Amino acid sequence: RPLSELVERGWAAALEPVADQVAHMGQFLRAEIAAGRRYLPAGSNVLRAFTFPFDNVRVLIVGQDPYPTPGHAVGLSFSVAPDVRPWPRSLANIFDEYTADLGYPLPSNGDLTPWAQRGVLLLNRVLTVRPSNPASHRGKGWEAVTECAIRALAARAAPLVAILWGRDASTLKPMLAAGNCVAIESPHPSPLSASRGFFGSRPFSRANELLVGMGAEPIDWRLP
Ligand SMILES: O=C1CC(=O)NC(=O)N1
Repeated sequence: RPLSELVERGWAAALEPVADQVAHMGQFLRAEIAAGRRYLPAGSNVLRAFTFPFDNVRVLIVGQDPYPTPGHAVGLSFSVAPDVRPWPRSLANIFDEYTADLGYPLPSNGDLTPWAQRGVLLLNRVLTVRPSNPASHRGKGWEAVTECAIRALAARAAPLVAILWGRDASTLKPMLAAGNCVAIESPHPSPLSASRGFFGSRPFSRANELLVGMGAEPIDWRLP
């Protein structure tokens, strides 16, 4: 099943260097189901961030791992289905920093699809997880794929703001040093990290200033 049949053409051209690594992950995920070990998100959502145009990404948000709880992970980092309540704790924290920063009402639901439609790539360093076992798919070979994806967005001769949430900041800043790119970091919005530097980081209106700075359009961050 060639990438072109799983992701947007731009992305498929961007990810040809790791097309094998991608196929190998499909074998891994197949072996996981065979062994009675489901994964999240759903197979159709695993590469979903790369379903929005490679050539339209203005802001890259990089997390760690998909939500480990069944019903949560939808293949856009931090996003959940429109009817999901309560929200996952990372998303609740994000939304509070959202209203602090931008002064907009608390969003209705946790569906971050509007951001994806407006050039925000919602990326996780690792794109699958064993349910109720956080970070369980670290080291399984996603890292090569997300690094090629990040490296490819940086070499793209267009403005990019990277928002590096959590332990992958110092690993990802180097891939993102380029005249057209700025990487801003904070501790992860997860409950244990969020109090020591996520709250008050005002990343959304920082991102916008850096864009307007680079002559590019600001993101409209407004969620219904
Ligand atoms: O809880 C979560 C969900 C996600 O998509 N990305 C993260 O790093 N943390």
